[PDB]
Formats: sequence, structure tokens, C-alpha cells
Amino acid sequence: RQTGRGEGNFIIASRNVVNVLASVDTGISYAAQGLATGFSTDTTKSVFAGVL
Amino acid sequence: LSLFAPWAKMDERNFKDQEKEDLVSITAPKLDDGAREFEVSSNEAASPYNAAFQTIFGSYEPGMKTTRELIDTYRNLMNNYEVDNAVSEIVSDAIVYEDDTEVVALNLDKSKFSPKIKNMMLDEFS
Repeated sequence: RQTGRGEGNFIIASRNVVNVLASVDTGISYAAQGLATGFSTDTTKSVFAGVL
Repeated sequence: LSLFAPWAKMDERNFKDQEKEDLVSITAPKLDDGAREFEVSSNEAASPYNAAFQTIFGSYEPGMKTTRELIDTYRNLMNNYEVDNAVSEIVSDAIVYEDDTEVVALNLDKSKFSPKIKNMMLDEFS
């Protein structure tokens, strides 16, 4: 709404936030959780965890 | 660099074919010779950022540094006496010329789609 250039497309966040994102099925489902899998959380390797 | 974008396109496609095939369950990297090692998860391809800086720097400060000493040594040997003749004779036998003869030439003695292609290869070779 504010930019008129398109909807946000990336998030920079804390380790905790990403761990949550990695551990939840971001797709549409009933509910879910498990071991962080979706994104990398290791800052020793990268900073880019993956895509929601 | 945009200067090499068309070549990058070719490398990307070649890389894709490697990704496409199940070239997996390999321990020691499938490399015979040439390039110096590095490993990283997918990075920003826009420019040679720090992962590349360290790779290159790592390939240059302890790397090219002594490679240069070796090449310069090889050249110093090449330019010395007697040893240079050995090189000359080797080079000469590998590369010779003669009056009204051929020079290196593509030998199209295998089955090919068509003689017209063979002719194109000969022209491309020339």
C-alpha cells in the first residue's frame, strides 16, 4: 500500500524468528510443527535461510 | 559483469544439466584436474562478494604468489642456453610447416549427420 511498487518480498530477522519459521509448515494446512527444517539457521554457513 | 553474460548463460545451462542428472552419492569430488576448491551454500551471484573474495584471495596470496615464482622460473629456464634448444626442437616437432602443405587439420573420418556439416566444420576450423 505504501510504496505502490509491490508487496514485501523478504524478511530480515532474529534467529528465534527464523527458527520458528523453519519449524512450521508455512503452506496452508490444518496446523503443524516439528524440527526446524524449512530454512537454514546456521549463520556460520549463510545468512540466507531460504524462502517462505 | 554484463560483458560475459552470454557465457554465463552457457555455464548456467551446463550447471543445470549437472543438477538435472542424479550425479549424487559421491564422496571425493568428481574432479580430475584444474580448479582450486571452495564450498558455500547458494550465494548472491551479483558480484564476487566476501565468499569469493576469500576464495580468490586464498587462491592469490598463498597461491598465485608462488605460482608466479614457478612460472618465472620456467621462463628463466626457457631463456637459458641449450635447454632452450630442447624446447625449440620439441616445439618444432609438434608444430611444423611445409611448402604448399597443410597445417593442423581437422580429420572428418567418422560418421556424421551430413557431408554439408563436415564442410561447415572444416570452414569453422579454418
